[PDB]
Amino acid sequence: MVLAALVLVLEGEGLPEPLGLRGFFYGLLREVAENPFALGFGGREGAAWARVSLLVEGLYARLAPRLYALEGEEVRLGPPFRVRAVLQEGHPWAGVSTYPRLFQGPPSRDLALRFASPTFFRRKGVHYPVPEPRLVLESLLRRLEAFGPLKAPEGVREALLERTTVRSLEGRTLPARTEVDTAGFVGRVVYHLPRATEEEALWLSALGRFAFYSGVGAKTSLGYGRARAES
Amino acid sequence: MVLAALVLVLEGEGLPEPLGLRGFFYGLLREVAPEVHDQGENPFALGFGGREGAAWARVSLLVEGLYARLAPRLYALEGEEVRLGPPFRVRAVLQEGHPWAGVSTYPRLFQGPPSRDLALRFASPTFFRRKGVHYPVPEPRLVLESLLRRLEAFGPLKAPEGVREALLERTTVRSLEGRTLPARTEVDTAGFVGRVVYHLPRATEEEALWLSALGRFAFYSGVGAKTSLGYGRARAES
RNA sequence: AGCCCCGUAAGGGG
Ligand SMILES: [K+]
Repeated sequence: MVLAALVLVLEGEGLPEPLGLRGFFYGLLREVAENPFALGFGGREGAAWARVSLLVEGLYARLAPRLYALEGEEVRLGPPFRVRAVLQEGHPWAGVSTYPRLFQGPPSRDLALRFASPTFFRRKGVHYPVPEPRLVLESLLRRLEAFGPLKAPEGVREALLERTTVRSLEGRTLPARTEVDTAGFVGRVVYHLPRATEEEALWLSALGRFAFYSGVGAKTSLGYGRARAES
Repeated sequence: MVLAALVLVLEGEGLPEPLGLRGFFYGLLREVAPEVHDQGENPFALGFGGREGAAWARVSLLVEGLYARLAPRLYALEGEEVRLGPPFRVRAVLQEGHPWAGVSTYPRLFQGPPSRDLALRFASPTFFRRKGVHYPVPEPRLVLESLLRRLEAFGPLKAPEGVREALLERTTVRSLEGRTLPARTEVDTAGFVGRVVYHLPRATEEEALWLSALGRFAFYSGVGAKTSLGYGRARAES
């Protein structure tokens, strides 16, 4: 029950573009085989990188060999890039784990999340850019239950979606440039579940850990909703 | 009919403290109006601000009776010393000539122009009460409901139920920028300070006028819980 | 994140 976030370190002028990255990824999916992956990209010009998250084993085993085979090779992610390395560790945004390990802990009443790219949500046939507890966490829990081994008990789900508040928020909305008339939140938000039982706190820490892989909200396949947990 | 926001230009050092400022204000009401301390919905809002050495305090009144019964005492404070936490001398009592001073009427809140958009600046920490817990994210419904509720409470008109639905259920966020800051109440919490542009899509012009009115009302009523302490001070921007 | 009270339980008052 492995999960993986593979970082492609890129050599080339310019920066990767979401439509190119997604289309390029879809090519590999056609060749090689709710979304069980997510995409991202980041860094500055000349120090850019792309990332592929894989949320189910079938996909890791299918795609990972195929990302490795591109080391040293030139791909198009908008502009042309030389993939200098495929990283599973040694990059802040690269990692590998298992589902059970998401439940490591320690359990905490608080969950600090950094939103590294514009995050928004589909709601009432509209894109909403505010990182409200219930959105962040329903989104995370929906995917974790979809690809993980556990279904949250109903009381726990209730606690997370109906009870979690915000302790602190810091940030701003930015344009989502692939979209018409859509903004997304960037910055930091610390969520707090009061009266959290140990189990609830555990589930909350797990959702926080899963965010790093699955990301948060809508159009993660375009690199939106890229998030990670912090101390 | 009338809304008024009077600003006390303060002399002395530091800033007013929330609990001291509210203490001071209920001190003044104890003689004219001891009923309001226990009323679940406040016919007023307090505020303070400024750099240190240029501090000011704010008394906002949402019903005429209080203005009548309170304004004279307030004006009488010119020249004299008040305790708003730290002691200050009251230098002036302004209705005009200060950014947070003003007067208007309820009808005049509704004189447009009506906009599908309402940009609010939250100038002091803004937060809300939900399930015995504090929530500092200014969601469309939380803000507009708190404005609308108090408009209906103290004002001459209630919005049609479809306009209410449009405002509450279908208004969204177009832009948000800011951060939470500490907020001392009877219990310590935090609240949002910064700027949010709200947008009601498919708004009828009526709805669009009610939205602009709520925006205008915010200047006197502030937003959310504990405006009695100076929290939720806000105003509409362009 | 916690006390008291209120509350077509949404949110409010101290
Ligand atoms: K009161």
